[PDB]
Amino acid sequence: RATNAQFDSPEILRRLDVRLLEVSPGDTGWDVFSLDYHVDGPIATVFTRECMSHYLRVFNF
Amino acid sequence: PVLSFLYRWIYDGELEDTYHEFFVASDPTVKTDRLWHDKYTLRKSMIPSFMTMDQSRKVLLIGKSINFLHQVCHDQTPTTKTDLENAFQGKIDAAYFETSKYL
Amino acid sequence: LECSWDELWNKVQQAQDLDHIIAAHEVFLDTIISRCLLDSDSRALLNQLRAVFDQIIELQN
Amino acid sequence: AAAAAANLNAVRETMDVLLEISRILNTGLDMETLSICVRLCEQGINPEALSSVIKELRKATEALK
Amino acid sequence: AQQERDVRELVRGVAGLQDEADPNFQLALNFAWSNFRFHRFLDVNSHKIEKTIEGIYEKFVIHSDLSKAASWKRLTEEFLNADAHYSILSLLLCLSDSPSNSSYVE
Repeated sequence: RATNAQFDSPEILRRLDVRLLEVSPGDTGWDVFSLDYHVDGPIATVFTRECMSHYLRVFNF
Repeated sequence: PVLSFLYRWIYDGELEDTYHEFFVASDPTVKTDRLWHDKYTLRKSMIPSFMTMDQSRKVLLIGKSINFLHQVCHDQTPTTKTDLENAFQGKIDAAYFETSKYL
Repeated sequence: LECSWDELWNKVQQAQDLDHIIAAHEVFLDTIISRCLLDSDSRALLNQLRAVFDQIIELQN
Repeated sequence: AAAAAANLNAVRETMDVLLEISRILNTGLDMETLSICVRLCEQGINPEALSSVIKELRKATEALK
Repeated sequence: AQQERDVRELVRGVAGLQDEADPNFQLALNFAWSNFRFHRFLDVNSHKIEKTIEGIYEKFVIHSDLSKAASWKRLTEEFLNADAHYSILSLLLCLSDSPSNSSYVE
């Protein structure tokens, strides 16, 4: 709501969610924090599971 | 009967053969979104000699897409309109244009 | 992230068919990994880039 | 004889393998300590208690050094 | 009987106290048994351990460490064929952990 991202369609704003990774031993949250954007429907035929894992590798860098 | 197997697979989207005669072979139990990736295999043994491979590809490309429109898109408003005297390449490109653009 | 997006956008928008939208999208996804340093061949270039990313927070300490 | 020598090979393999799993994690164990821990959990012991035992034996070895 | 000797050997091995006539040995041993008997944890959940093993494999295939991924899968699949298993895995997992480093040792 603070940025201009709230001025969008409420669908795509709802679909983005914080993904927690699996919890590491002694570390900080800056090494384990990533967005997931989750997709459910006929759009998943284009955005398959292979796409979101490679997007998460991009967000990793 | 080969052309009658061809006339319902492409216009309405029906693959009914208990004995494996039509070259498209539905794999069942693909109720999930692997309808585009699985569930339709171009069996090469039941392609007749008067169809080349590219015609046998496009007939599967239309017949999956109308079934994709019914099963995943949930949009059931179809009725979607010498080898065999050179009308294969005529009607199939029209059915490819109408369905895939509507898809 | 940008000419790859420019490569993706014109190739997807012209197509009449859902199979060219899926196949050109993976090209956009695959060319990101190679132009970045996330590839299996450009990982050794990334491993040296880890040390400069180490030297930033090292200067911070 | 022979069946008493195959078991030593099959134990040495698994004890190399568990050390592999131990250092891909970066556990502080070595080859000597891991053979004690593996032996202990063969008989059936809560590893959540044994882990806390090691996690404070290594916490109390620092106050003495 | 063997359990008591195993805990003494554990104190000797981890803590580096090879003399049982050291008071520090007996203090470490008394602590070890008191921590053993302070039941405060849930029992090991085999399904959560399997999910963690699978996630370690996914982390290896994500980072393109293919030899380590194939190794990890082969070793965890071999070890999990003949309760106590998941106990060892959970033990090693929490024991220290937390570096993605070389470890071929193949």
